[PDB]
Amino acid sequence: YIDLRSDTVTQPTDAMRQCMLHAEVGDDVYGEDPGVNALEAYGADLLGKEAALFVPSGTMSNLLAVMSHCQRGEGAVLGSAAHIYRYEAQGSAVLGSVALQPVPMQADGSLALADVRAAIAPDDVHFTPTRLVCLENTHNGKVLPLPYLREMRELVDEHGLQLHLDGARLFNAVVASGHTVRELVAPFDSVSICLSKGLGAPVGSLLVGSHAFIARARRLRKMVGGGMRQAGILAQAGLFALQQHVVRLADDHRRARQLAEGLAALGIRLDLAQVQTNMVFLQLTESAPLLAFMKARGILFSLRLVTHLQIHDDDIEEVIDAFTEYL
Amino acid sequence: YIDLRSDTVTQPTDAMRQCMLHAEVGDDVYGEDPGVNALEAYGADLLGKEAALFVPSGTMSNLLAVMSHCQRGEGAVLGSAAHIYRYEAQGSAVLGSVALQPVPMQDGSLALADVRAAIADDVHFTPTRLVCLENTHNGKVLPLPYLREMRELVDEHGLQLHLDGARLFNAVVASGHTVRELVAPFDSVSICLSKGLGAPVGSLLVGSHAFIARARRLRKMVGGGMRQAGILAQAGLFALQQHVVRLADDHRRARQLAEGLAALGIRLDLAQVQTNMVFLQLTSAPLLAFMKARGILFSLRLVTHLQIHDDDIEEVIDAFTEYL
Amino acid sequence: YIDLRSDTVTQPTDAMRQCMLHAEVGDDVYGEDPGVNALEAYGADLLGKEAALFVPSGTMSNLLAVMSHCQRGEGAVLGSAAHIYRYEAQGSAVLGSVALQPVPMQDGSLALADVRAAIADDVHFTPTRLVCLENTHNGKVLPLPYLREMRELVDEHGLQLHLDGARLFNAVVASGHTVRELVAPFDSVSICLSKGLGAPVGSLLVGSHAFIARARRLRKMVGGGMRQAGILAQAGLFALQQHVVRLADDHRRARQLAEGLAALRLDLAQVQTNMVFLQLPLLAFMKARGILFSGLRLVTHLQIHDDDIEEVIDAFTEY
Amino acid sequence: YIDLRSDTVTQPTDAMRQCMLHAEVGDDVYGEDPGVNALEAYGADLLGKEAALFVPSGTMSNLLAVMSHCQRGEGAVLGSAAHIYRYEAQGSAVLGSVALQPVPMDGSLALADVRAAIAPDDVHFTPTRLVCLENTHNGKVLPLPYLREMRELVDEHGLQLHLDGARLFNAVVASGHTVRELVAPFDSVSICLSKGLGAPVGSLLVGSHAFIARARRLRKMVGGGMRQAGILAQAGLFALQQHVVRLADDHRRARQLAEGLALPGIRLDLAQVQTNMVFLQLTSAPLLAFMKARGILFSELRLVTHLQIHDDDIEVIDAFTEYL
Ligand SMILES: Cc1ncc(COP(=O)(O)O)c(CNCC(=O)O)c1O
Ligand SMILES: Cc1ncc(COP(=O)(O)O)c(CNCC(=O)O)c1O
Ligand SMILES: Cc1ncc(COP(=O)(O)O)c(CNCC(=O)O)c1O
Ligand SMILES: Cc1ncc(COP(=O)(O)O)c(CNCC(=O)O)c1O
Repeated sequence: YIDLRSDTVTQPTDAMRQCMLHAEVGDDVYGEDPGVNALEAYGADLLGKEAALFVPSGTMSNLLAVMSHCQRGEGAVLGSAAHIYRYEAQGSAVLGSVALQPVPMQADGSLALADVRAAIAPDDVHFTPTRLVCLENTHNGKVLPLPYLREMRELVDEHGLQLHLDGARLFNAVVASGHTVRELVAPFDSVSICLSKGLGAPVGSLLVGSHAFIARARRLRKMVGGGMRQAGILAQAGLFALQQHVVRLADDHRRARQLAEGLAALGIRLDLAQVQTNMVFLQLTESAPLLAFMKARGILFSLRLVTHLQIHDDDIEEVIDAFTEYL
Repeated sequence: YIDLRSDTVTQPTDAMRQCMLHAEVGDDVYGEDPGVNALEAYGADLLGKEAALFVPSGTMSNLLAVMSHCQRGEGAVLGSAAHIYRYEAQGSAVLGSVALQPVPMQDGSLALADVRAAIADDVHFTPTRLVCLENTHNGKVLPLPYLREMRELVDEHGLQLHLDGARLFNAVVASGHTVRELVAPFDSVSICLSKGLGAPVGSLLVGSHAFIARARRLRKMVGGGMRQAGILAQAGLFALQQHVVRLADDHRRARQLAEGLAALGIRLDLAQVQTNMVFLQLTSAPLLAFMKARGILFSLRLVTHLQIHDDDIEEVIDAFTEYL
Repeated sequence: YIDLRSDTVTQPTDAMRQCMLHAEVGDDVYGEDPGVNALEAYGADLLGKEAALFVPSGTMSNLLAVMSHCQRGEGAVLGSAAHIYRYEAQGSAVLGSVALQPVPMQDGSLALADVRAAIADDVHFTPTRLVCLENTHNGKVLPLPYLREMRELVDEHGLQLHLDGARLFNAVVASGHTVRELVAPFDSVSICLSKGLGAPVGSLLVGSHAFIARARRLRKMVGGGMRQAGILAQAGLFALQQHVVRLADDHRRARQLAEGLAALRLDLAQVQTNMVFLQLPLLAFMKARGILFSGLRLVTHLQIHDDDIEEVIDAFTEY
Repeated sequence: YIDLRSDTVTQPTDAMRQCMLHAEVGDDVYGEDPGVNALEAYGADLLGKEAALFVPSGTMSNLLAVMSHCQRGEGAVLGSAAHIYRYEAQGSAVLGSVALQPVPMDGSLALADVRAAIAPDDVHFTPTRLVCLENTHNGKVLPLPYLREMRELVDEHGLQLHLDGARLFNAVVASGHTVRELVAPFDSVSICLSKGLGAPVGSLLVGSHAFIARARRLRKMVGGGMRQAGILAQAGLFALQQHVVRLADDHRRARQLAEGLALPGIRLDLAQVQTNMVFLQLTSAPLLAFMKARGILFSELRLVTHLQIHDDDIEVIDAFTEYL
């Protein structure tokens, strides 16, 4: 199968599996797993933050993030199109008792400053004390503009709130824009980075932040069930992914460009200008028969096509010709 | 003071105090308060619903309403400008583990496309279970044709419909439709007694037997289980029987207030004044501080009620005329 | 009907109803109700505390109390048989996300050893913030020397101390110690006005300024923010000024009921205030006879007279 | 180090690592990972249940189970000494809004107390929905006759029954009774893989189709929804068919350690020593410091035997003899 459904489907490489073979493990509950400790220390330093926490998913990474910034009743301003609001079953509100404050989100993950400013609650009993603003980079494969970020920071400083980044595909934004992680992450108090997407690690994510923030997140990790034992196997794989699989993301972007240009040339509607990273969003002028046709020819997606490690140049051409055949 | 801040400032009349004086009481926890039992029975009959529940406030009425429709993680669709969403500390979510799903609110109506795009069956999504509307949203009446279409939408997916009817009776007299005609499309209705109707304390959550049985259980948990609430309930009853028709006066006072202020550096639309609210713009802090000194109180918004008279409407008109 | 189910059945006296007729009211949401302000000012001052907050029930008062002490995941240690844990549907846990830590109950006291062992710094545990005590508990009086011990325990571990004084004044009149004395070791106190005191509705939560301010905020979220509650509040103020010393009669009448039945299984040492617990269908016989209670438990109050007490003894001796 | 702190310190064996190297994977969200699918189908079939769910820890397994049985305001009666109540930061209550109802806890919960704990139909109380047992509890085996009596009680009240079987396989090999025999009276069972069995990560929640479906939905909400988890799942599958029978050696070595330690100044009864745990009293802090210096680790004092504890390790006796 040529799988263009998501970049999560990425499988561990032989070099990754060999690193997992020789991965020294310990009990993480006692803080005695050398693999997880090395990953957390590396991740924290890589992003220029104090501490880091290793969790089984990006959902937990975000869930614990919003909960460590917001006590019960406290507010978290985020986009209605953001993964934390719509694709995480509103975990932070249901489980953590936090007040989720959705706000319109643009094609890039930018939330209008006037929308966020009006969402910040005045000190009054009818309202919820807003404490945090959430952002997402990348958002639908789009790169969050850096000058905008610096303005949201000044907005957040004006009200003394906090800033969390859902950076599930942060490194895609890094390699596409030409700005480094340290620069993309500096305006944020905390960031979630997914290892189990483009980077190609089998399981996991990192939550990075200040010593106090992480300490509260770690305590909640135990409560939600994220406290594992010998997770050094998974941690090393993530550590491998973070230092060996970053630069080759340019290929995913390259192949996504090639796929986008090959399909835009055809009864198809897609904006080539929206193709910034490893995602191609397209339309027909419908959908069910297209998917059945493509599945029968060993090709998989769901108007969204996502390139990754397992996808090659010949896969790109095979899918382009399948669309061309569909005519 | 001429108090146009809100209709919640309404004071009990001497006739209402009289009914509160001779109110027969019992222990509501045992279900033995005759004043409470009568209000709830009358409330359920008035709206053509199976059962009703007396509560300390409209916040609790709504708190109990959505929690009784939605269990842990289940979703409720409401307006971003709805009182349940922005003026109730998201209690439904914080205390009740309910997923609040705000959609744009225009008029007070929610676009049918916006509601059904918000309705969700998969692991990433919250299962939607309820839709919330607010009749008399900022003094504006919800159209009955819109209610007719909303019911059919929630019937498709087997969802429930709740009415935040804090000022339902303002809508009833102004639109010229019967109470039952406005509440028929709703499974549950929450009506306030402590606003225009003039009762000192409380609200009524109305719905099915089982729904109210759930709300009643939750009322004890949040701490709304009162004892001899008959004195409050009889007041609410007195209001519901004798203070509904005269709301037509509050509308007229607002109408005379709007037309009287529109004739001046004043920005206000007269098509917004449908009931007892007057929304206004200056073409703000020194404005009300000046009015403070003239014994006139408000906060862009001016609301009429029983304690507001014709001479009070003329005085506030005059004060603005001297101000500009 | 002679109603000995609870002191919650107490009705307003004509004097109280009169004070309600003339009660001055405003909007409590803006803090403009002079009736609720006056009761809050009086209640705070009476117990020697910075502030007070008026709520529609004893359940709300306790709910807000623990939620103001303990945030999500924080612990509150209390008695197994305590009202906050046993009879309030675990609202503070379900709605408030606090960890309730029930400890065995001895007079209604908690063994200091049990409370010490209940205090959690580790990720498997919930960080304790509060201990809860109840006075009176099932009518018995909580010993004053034990209170000072608890405060010393609380000061050692940096915790807070809450009193469920739903029947605090029953303890005050029976023990011979002042309100200030029984309340001084507590950071916060709930007082019910709708029991022995005879007010129709509501309780009062008292504590520090910052505490009440947190409770006032949570009051709005739970739906306890009323409008013209001064009529209810003045009724409570009346009860708190007029109905305290006469509780000694309820105690006396409970004492005389207990002696009339203990002669006829009943422990006379447990009859300390206005409650009588006994043992041996019977309820069906009494209901027809014109007498109501629950079970096991008979509770005297404002509306119960000497003739009532004598009549229920006669109904018991016949059965 | 000789690590007798817990059986959680168990390291993967070379064979287990080899099994993890050639383990086939897929995306678990799409249900396409053959490793976890094989583990879950095998786990469900091993215990005679309909379905199973793979999770990052025993804590999450228990957390989702209580939440899948109990909704908001619903009660679950468990042991005060039980892990779900004592050592899981009351996650079920804090996050899941369920009423934890601890009861005095061989690990059994006295029927009379469980009966007294079940709440009657009233607004003051939380409708009880679940009772939780634990086997093994502190190395002690739950008596099978008592289990059949507990099932009688839960059928009587129409409740669910969950097992925290973190060390269930210790019970099966020590009692002679098979897994299905110990698990049959339970609606849901939670087995750990990262303890005695020696897998690096995870547990299985097993139950009915509908139950596990609900647990799967909640798993996503709490963050247990992994991607390529087949590598962990295969190691769990390996341990489940390769490391069960050898748990007898863990019991044998625990027996020998207890026999050798129960020396003057040491107090312990061997009647409690039934599986892989040894609880022992000195007639404490200075002992830990001394043992650590001699390369022995443990945490009244509990000692736990497991996979990488050898016969000549059970040296610990000599150290105990030298110290006292
Ligand atoms: C922006 C973003 N944030 C958080 C998550 C959550 O990660 P987990 O699935 O590991 O919990 C995802 C997964 N997105 C699913 C997809 O693109 O197919 C995501 O795209
Ligand atoms: C539409 C609406 N719904 C619910 C409530 C809640 O009622 P309580 O205040 O009794 O909780 C209000 C209060 N009205 C506030 C105002 O407009 O001034 C309201 O206006
Ligand atoms: C010690 C104690 N605490 C709190 C409450 C709760 O008060 P409300 O009912 O006003 O919420 C009660 C009432 N329980 C005794 C009875 O009802 O007979 C009580 O006895
Ligand atoms: C009976 C029991 N149940 C559940 C758990 C939780 O498992 P996780 O740690 O995988 O969440 C433990 C671990 N108890 C710690 C110990 O005995 O060392 C346990 O002993």
